[PDB]
Amino acid sequence: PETRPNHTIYINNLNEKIKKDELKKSLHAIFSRFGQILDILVSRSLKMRGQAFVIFKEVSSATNALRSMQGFPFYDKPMRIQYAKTDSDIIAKMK
RNA sequence: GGCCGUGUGCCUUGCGCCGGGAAACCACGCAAGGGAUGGUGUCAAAUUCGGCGAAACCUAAGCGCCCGCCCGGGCGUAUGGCAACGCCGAGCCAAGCUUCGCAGCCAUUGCACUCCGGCUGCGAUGAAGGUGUAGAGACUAGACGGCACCCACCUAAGGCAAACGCUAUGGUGAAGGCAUAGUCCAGGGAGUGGCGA
Ligand SMILES: [K+]
Ligand SMILES: [K+]
Ligand SMILES: [K+]
Ligand SMILES: [K+]
Ligand SMILES: [K+]
Ligand SMILES: [K+]
Ligand SMILES: [Mg+2]
Ligand SMILES: [Mg+2]
Ligand SMILES: [Mg+2]
Ligand SMILES: [Mg+2]
Ligand SMILES: [Mg+2]
Ligand SMILES: [Mg+2]
Ligand SMILES: [Mg+2]
Ligand SMILES: [Mg+2]
Ligand SMILES: [Mg+2]
Ligand SMILES: [Mg+2]
Ligand SMILES: [Mg+2]
Ligand SMILES: [Mg+2]
Repeated sequence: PETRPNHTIYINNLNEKIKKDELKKSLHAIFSRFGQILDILVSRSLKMRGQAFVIFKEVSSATNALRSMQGFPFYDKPMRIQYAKTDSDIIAKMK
């Protein structure tokens, strides 16, 4: 079910009524204690809606977030988590 | 209401002729004429403040000329006017179109890094157009207007076709809304008084 580890995590199955500006705040409290968040990519577009990308400094931050926050009911919806299949544009330039 | 004339707008035609266009054919200049100008639905709101320009036409203060000079007059003239109409600067506005948020139904389970799915609904912005521009003015409706679409003719870039060729998203179907069709309210027909020459 889970692919190979990454700096960023893929999140799906979310309530699409919430705005772009509001949803970025909710993640900066629950996941910020698992490790410091560099940047959050969220879009409401048809291809990118109900999806979020959370960038950590180290892999261990996301690996525990994968287990401890698995199936977390978010806005009355079961939140799924997978690893991102590609590195971020800011992350890849540092590696 | 009719007939003639001047001006300005208009189309047809002929001429010129550069500019746009792939072509049809638009745009520009002028002369002459008035034979010819497609259809249904749609939307009715803003309708303000200020500025620039105008032909014929009406008139003759100044000036010029003349009546041999003066007293008078005459003759020309707009630089005075009316006004068909050409327009700028700002504000504003129905529906349709561009974009932009905010709700509402509807689809959607989607791996990004640059924004971006459909609608009906409000609320806003942007472009076109309208208003400003009626006899001082107030209303009402359509259209000769904004929008959508249809019909005829003409072209064929692009797309289609192996091919004679097919096809509008491109042209033609005038202007009049500086009040058009109407209803009151002017003005004149019809008086008195300024200002003016
Ligand atoms: K006439
Ligand atoms: K030419
Ligand atoms: K204007
Ligand atoms: K008008
Ligand atoms: K062709
Ligand atoms: K057409
Ligand atoms: Mg005629
Ligand atoms: Mg009204
Ligand atoms: Mg004298
Ligand atoms: Mg004299
Ligand atoms: Mg005269
Ligand atoms: Mg004059
Ligand atoms: Mg005015
Ligand atoms: Mg008129
Ligand atoms: Mg008008
Ligand atoms: Mg008039
Ligand atoms: Mg009338
Ligand atoms: Mg009188």
